[PDB]
Amino acid sequence: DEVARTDEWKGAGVSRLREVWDVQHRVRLRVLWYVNSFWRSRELSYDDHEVELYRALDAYRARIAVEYVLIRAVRDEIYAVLRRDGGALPQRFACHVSRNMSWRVVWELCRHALALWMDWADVRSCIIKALTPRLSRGAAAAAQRARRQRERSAPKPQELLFGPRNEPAEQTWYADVVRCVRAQVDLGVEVRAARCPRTGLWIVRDRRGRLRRWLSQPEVCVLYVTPDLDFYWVLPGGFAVSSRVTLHGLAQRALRDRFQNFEAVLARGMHVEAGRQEPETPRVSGRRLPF
Amino acid sequence: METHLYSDLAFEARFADDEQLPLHLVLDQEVLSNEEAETLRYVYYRNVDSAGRSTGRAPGGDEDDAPASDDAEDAVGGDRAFDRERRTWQRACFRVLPRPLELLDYLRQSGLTVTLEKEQRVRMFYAVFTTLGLRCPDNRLSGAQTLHLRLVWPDGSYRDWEFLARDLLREEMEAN
Amino acid sequence: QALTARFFVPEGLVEFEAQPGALLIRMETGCDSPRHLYISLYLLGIRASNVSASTRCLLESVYTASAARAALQWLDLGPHLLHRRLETLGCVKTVLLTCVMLMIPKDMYLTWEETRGRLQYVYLIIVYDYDGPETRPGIYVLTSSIAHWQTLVDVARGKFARERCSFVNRRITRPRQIPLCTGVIQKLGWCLADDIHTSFLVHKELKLSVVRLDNFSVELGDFREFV
Amino acid sequence: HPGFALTAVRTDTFEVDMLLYSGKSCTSVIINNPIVTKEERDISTTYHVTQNINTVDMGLGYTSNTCVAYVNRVRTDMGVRVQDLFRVFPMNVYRHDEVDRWIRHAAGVERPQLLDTETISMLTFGSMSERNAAATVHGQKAACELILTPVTMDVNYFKIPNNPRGRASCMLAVDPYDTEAATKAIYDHREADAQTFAATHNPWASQAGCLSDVLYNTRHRERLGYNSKFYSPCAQYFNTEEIIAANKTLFKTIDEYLLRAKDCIRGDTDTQYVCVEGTEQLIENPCRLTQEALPILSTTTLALMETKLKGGAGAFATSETHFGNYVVGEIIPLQQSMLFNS
Amino acid sequence: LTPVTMDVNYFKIPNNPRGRASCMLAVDPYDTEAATKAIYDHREADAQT
Amino acid sequence: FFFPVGLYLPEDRGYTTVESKVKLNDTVRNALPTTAYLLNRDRAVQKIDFVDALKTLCHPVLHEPAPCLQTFTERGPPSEPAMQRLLECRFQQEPMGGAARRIPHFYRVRREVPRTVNEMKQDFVVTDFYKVGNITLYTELHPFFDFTHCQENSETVALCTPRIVIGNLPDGLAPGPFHELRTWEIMEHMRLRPPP
Amino acid sequence: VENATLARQALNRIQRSNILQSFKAKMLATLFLLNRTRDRDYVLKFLTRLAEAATDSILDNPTTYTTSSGAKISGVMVSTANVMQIIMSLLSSHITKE
Amino acid sequence: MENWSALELLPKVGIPTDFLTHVKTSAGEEMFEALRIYYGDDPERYNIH
Amino acid sequence: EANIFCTFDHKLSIADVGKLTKLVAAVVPIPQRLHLIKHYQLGLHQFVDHTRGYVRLRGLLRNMTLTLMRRVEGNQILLHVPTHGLLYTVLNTGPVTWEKGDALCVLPPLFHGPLARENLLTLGQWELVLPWIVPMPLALEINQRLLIMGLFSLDRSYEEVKAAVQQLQTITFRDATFTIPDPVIDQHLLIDMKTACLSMSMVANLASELTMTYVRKLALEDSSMLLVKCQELLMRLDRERSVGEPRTPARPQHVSPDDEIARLSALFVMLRQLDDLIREQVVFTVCDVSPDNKSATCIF
Amino acid sequence: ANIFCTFDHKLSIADVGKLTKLVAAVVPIPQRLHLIKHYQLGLHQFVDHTRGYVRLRGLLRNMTLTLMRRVEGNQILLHVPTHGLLYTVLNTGPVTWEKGDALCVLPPLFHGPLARENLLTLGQWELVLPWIVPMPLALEINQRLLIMGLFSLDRSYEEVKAAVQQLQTITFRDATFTIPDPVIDQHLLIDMKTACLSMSMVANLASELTMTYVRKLALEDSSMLLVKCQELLMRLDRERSVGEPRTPARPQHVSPDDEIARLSALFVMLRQLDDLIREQVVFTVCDVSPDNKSATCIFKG
Repeated sequence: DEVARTDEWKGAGVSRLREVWDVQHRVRLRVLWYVNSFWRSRELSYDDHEVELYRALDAYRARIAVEYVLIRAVRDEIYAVLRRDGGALPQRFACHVSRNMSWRVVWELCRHALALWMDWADVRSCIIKALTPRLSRGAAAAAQRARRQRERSAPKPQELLFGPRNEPAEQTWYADVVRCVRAQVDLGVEVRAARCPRTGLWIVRDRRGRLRRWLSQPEVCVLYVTPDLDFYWVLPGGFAVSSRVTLHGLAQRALRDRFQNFEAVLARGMHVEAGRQEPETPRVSGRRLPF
Repeated sequence: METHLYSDLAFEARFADDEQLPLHLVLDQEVLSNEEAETLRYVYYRNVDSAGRSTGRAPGGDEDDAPASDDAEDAVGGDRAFDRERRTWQRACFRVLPRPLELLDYLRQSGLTVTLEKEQRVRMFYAVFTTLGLRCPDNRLSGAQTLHLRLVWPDGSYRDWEFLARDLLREEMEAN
Repeated sequence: QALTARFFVPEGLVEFEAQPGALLIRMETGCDSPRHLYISLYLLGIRASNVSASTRCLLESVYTASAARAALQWLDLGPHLLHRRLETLGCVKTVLLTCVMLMIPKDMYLTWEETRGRLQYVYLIIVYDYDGPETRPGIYVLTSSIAHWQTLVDVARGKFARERCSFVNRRITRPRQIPLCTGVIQKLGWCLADDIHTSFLVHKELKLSVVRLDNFSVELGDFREFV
Repeated sequence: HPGFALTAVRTDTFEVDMLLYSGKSCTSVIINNPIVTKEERDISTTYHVTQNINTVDMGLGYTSNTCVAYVNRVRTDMGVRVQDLFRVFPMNVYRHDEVDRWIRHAAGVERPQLLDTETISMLTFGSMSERNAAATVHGQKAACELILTPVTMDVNYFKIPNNPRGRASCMLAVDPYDTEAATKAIYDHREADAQTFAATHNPWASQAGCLSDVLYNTRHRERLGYNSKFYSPCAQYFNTEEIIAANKTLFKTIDEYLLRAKDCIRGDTDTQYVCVEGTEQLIENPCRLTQEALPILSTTTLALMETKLKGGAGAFATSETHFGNYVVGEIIPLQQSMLFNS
Repeated sequence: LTPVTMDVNYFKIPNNPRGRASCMLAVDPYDTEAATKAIYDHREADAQT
Repeated sequence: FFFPVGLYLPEDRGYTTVESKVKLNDTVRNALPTTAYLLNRDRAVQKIDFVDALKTLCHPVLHEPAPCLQTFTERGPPSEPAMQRLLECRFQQEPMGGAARRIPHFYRVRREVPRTVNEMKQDFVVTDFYKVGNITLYTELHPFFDFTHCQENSETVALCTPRIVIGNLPDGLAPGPFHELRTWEIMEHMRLRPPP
Repeated sequence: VENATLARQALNRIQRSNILQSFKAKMLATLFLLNRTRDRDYVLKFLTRLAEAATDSILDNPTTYTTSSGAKISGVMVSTANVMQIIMSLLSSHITKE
Repeated sequence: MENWSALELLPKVGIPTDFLTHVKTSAGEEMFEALRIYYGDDPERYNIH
Repeated sequence: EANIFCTFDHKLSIADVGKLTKLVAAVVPIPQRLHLIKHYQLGLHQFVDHTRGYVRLRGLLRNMTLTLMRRVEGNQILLHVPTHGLLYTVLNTGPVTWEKGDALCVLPPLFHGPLARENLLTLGQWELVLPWIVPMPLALEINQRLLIMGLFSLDRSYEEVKAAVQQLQTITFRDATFTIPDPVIDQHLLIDMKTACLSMSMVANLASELTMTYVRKLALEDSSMLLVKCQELLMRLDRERSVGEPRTPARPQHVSPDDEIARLSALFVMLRQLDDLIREQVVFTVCDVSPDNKSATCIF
Repeated sequence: ANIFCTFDHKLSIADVGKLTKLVAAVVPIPQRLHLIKHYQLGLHQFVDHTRGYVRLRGLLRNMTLTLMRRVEGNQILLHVPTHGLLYTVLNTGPVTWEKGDALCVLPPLFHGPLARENLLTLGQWELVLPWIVPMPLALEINQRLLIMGLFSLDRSYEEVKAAVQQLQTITFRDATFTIPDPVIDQHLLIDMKTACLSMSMVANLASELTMTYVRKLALEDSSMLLVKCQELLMRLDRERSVGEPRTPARPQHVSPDDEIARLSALFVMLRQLDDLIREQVVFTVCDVSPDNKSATCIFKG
């Protein structure tokens, strides 16, 4: 009568149990070493040469460094475009101004604000949450759809008389808010954006619908980034450094595996039909019975 | 505990295919929140060579090393990069014990023979059990490989921890 | 309305059997000259492992007879082969007896609800344990408000996970021993929620803890096996 | 003494004889000859005879009134035995298992009992987990409390009949079919509630999101696992959505009051179990229409109860106060009347 | 008698001098076990006080 | 029927109408309300305490602010825009070792701090705390958990926290001399009412 | 007699509880009412409550035990001579020799 | 939705009315159902289909 | 006991009793099997919930009791539970044809496609939804199709399962097209997949060694059209298993008649255990069908 | 509920006398008409050379059965049974009965016997009656003929001939039969062929699909049962691939249209077996006549 593997696996037990760490020393978790694993019987060999670990460290350095050098690319993009225009930035955002007010101090506050933003960048920032939906498949599909959509010819009166009708209302931007008097920056700002009917300037609002009012505060500064990866940098008064974010100096696969929006597999609790109303999550309870 | 037996059996089953040795892990309050643990959907893992960036892509480099050209239409390599990234991740078995316990005592409540060199009484508030598999390419394994770990929740967010495989095998592999 | 069945029963099984609430079951014996015997379910009690050893001692001390001896032999031949031999006939009306086509022991009776459902079907459940020496056949009689057969099998799997893993352990450990099924569901009828009375029983100057079922309508069910 | 005061509340039943008055020929009744339906059993046959009845009200206003006039037996016990909250939430346990075991050993309840599926609750109608006690001499009982502040000024709030939540929730005052103004009347604390001219009397009971809003709102009880078969005295007060749905015009309010606002309780068991399809009885509830509870005789010291009971008739209507001790008096002499007719 | 028990509500009212209720009318008919655990089981309170 | 147990009367408005009828001992076991007495179906006294009340008072659901926090975020922020000057509250992660030296750099600026909600609750005296003149009544939801709104990443997010001890209860919900009477109660329980 | 409680009906715990409550209340309240009071109409309504509390007989011959002037006897009550003299001096307007 | 043309057109038996409250209060607070409270004189009763 | 009286809190007009009087001999579900019942638990309206699970409605409906609608008379319904065995008549509104010979099952109704959403009874918010009466092959077909939907779709992104179920949800049965509304996964559906996997593992285990190679033998012997399709399927499964050549079989050593009897009887037991997931027991056996396919006489 | 069944053909009074001995026995009719021609009575409309037994079982599964009641001068009074009611059925089956047996109805195996149905026939019509066999004998004889069908392909060797010679001879209480071999002229009948090929291919697709599907469900919450399922399949793989070439390279990636076709094919090929998997009981006996010529049986179904 052959002993089933669960019995002598149960009576085998564990040799040893120890903790390990991540690279950045943020996570401690414990490994388990059963004596009855076939890894014990596989007698596999092991070696750790120093240039191999050095290559591992350089690869990990690049994998960390991707978003930080993207931030540096954004910063010297700002520097190049302020050197480009000569330093006289125009207004893109709808808010009134006062002539009898010294703009030298808000210019100095803008310099200090971009400095403090460079000190306090993050892997979770405005531009990362901006370009994370760009990595999706539907981003490419809707890019093709918009490139055929806006670049569509003027219609003849025949489809005006008999053809079916045609339909881009407001934008979903992200923002960094750097507050110099309290030395606190902001990384994740979700903001709705629109255009005024009377003038082409922008109007920003809360995702609930509340008007965003920080532009009146002179000590603060803001950075806006769009879903099509444009770039604004607004000091108070609505005047905006305007450019695009450069990423050609970064590899495709490093940005693609370092962070990417995730498409889900089907598990318990979700519909087989796509886009149906989701029921309640499984939510295993430490408060109720397991049942 | 129950995924450990099944994952050991399954990695023994598929060992001819991928040559991945199993790795049973437990995690506690020191890594994730209880709210993150009570509704954690699943966990992903990917073994990355010190020089090879994946095991799902081609071994001798890949065509995704050409840089992203800031293009509107295909953003980053199109969807081919996306389902290559869906191929480069793998799912692991997974259980959550939300009520607190002590794995010495708790593994004594289950029928195992807890045979440790010293009884360091370690206590945790919620024990999540999983088992990954790190890929020795041939029978030989390198210490400079790293192993990544995604934790995915039903909202779609994820947490990313990685660590190089020598740190798991400092005193374990030199013991053999 | 009642379907009559008259029976010639020998005197080697009339212990614990003069009461009306008795169920005779035609089991195929190993001996071929009667070809079958009308055993009582209380004799299925003493063989069972789920019952108490005190009631087993009572059943030993009340059934020192050669008929119950040989019946225990012929049911002790086939390991778990009882469902291929056991075949019911209905409850005794009055004892040489008459039968229709209700008392029950306290230990083998069980429920998985709070027995507050008004209509309650009754079922017989055998289970085959294999973590014993060869086979522990546990008999069970179950009253429950559920009516559909398959969800009863699903809640039985939810309640008998030990029997299922013991079954597959027997399958993976003994390859030359091929077991058929973990057990059998079969209904017998239904009662209301009120007639279930946990009471006493005295028979052959012997004591017993019984549960009586008064308004038991009888309906014969098939031996629907289940894993 | 811990840092709060518990305000308990209970629904106590009374068997009463109410009289009724009608004018001459208020309702014309339309009857027919009885019809027999035959059924055949094995030995007998059952004939179900049936007479139809139509009733036509021949009145514009109310041609018939009624009045509860006499009480003769009190079916409850007027007791202070606390509602077993573990029997109504049989699934919620503490996270650490040993402190939960120590808590159950510290209390009287013993085990977390598993609830049923949808199929078992579909077939079997009731749970009734708590069983009938040995001696039921006093009768059925209930008492459930609210953890409120010890600052709560009693003289405004406990001597007169009030809503026990801290805010007046009688929908006669609010305009009918106005759910927004009703929610602003019972939940908003930028305005004063109409009974007492303050924002509230207890923030742990009034506004949505308190302990009472998550404990006794049966809409909010659906979020966690609860037993519906027990009765809550607080259920007629913190059931916000049914109160908003009750906001109609006053004639329709009277209609739903004398048609649907009558509770049903099983009278056999000592625990107040919520009856269902109860045509055997119906417990009419004026306190639901008032959305207000009744002050009962309570005291602080045994000596002050002694000088209340020793004193003459009419003492229970008074309400005196010592330095730190106090007596609230019942507003109607129900103890006086119910003991004096005996 | 224990010298601690309350007189103010136990001795003013007509009660059983034994301490528990024991009236045997609040019990079910022909239920001897419920009767004796009403009498002598101090794990449950009497129906009187 | 409904009735209070443990309800605390004030001391500044202390009075007694019945002093010829009754007189009690000066010990606070009779001068602090902790139990109550009711009447049965028959006219007989009965005692209600916390000891019978622990069958309810120790349930887990009384310590679950997660549905309370859920419906608080469904209530969300206060709607009136001029009443948003109270919610300013920062929970960020800072290097402690450099800041332990660098605390003069915090006072280098010349801008004041906004007052938190819990500081905005302590100033109310005992009787007007229930009036509409209070503003932070919408924060007070549970005796065991403080609730507030804080600006994290320029988002007004609700946050609850357990009041760890009973001293974290606000002054309008438990005044100062109430705690001193609690101390006299605990000294009389320990039999130290003449202190050394 | 205050509630329809014939022996064929079953009782629950609430029933017997309120029955025992009224048992104790009316055992204490009226033990020696001839020493509680000497009120005329109070013992009159007490004696009526005592009289109608008894149920009827099965067979009753209506010809038998009728008085003069067509009045019919419902029952018969009896005390000793002391209580009888007290009632005779007390309720004499409702007593008739016939 | 009742035929109010059938009420206004058909001959009607007269009564001494008695509403308890005022009749417009009873209409505005729905003691009954389907309350046709047209003011003036609506000639919509005239056309017959 | 048998005749079950229901009521209505609301009055019925002439239109309501008119559309009720064409519902005679329609089967309605009752959850309680009690006498003095109420109309809100009548039907499936208290149990219907979109985005909750079709399999939940299926399990509760096969757990529910069934009764027949006869003789309304104004605020009365007179439900009568059909006795087991005796011939009754039925009247279905489910747009599916019937047959004088087949059997029936009772399923939660699907949307046909015209999307009428009016089953000729509505009281305020409350509506009446009738369970579809479906002939037996369509019933086991929709059962097995939702089982394949639950079994296949685990650990897959939405596009591949969408491409599967746009052609899997559609069923054309006797010139009528049906689609399943709510295929969402369930814990109960997970225990069905559990019983499914254990049963197919057991029939993988104790099957005979000759039956594991029998289709190879019939492939080498005979070529038929269904045999060509079977060889296509089996060789594609073999090349998905192994790129090597599948060897020819020789004389089988372990030939034993009692061995085949025992292992194939246990195999038949396990196939019964697997089929009872999808094989629903019957509810109606047709004696006659009306020519307009509205009513029928069924023996149960 | 009575049926009339007339004969177009001339019948003798001696034909009535040899007909009236089958006084209370089951006949199948395909569907219930009130008056039916006798050419639909009995299985003679279905039995032929090239259909086989399993066709007769499958069309008997839905053929409505009817007891015979009376014989008249030209017509036959049939009586359809009802559920739960007792009736009298004569044992024309080849196996004796005992009290408490469970009876099923299966098609006869002695087609054109030495009895020739005791010579009850007509011009191009022999009246054929289905056997009423007890349920355990019914299920085991179904299994016996099926494993006869498996060995019908490999009839080259002689030990398989001795094994099927054991298979023909059946054993029962005073009953022995020589079961007819479904293979004739060195070829199988088509129904046994498709039944056995479908059964074997269900076993094959199970053995090659259970690993990936227990993995697909075992990525969810796990139990001991799926662990031992995987261990059992590991036992099968470790006793199975001892001679097969190593590295077969089964992939974890497989296109969806393969596996949905695999699952639906497995389900339809098991779906066409449930005529022979389930043995739908039709009768049980409450009293047996002496010499077992008849029995008072209660109808099921």
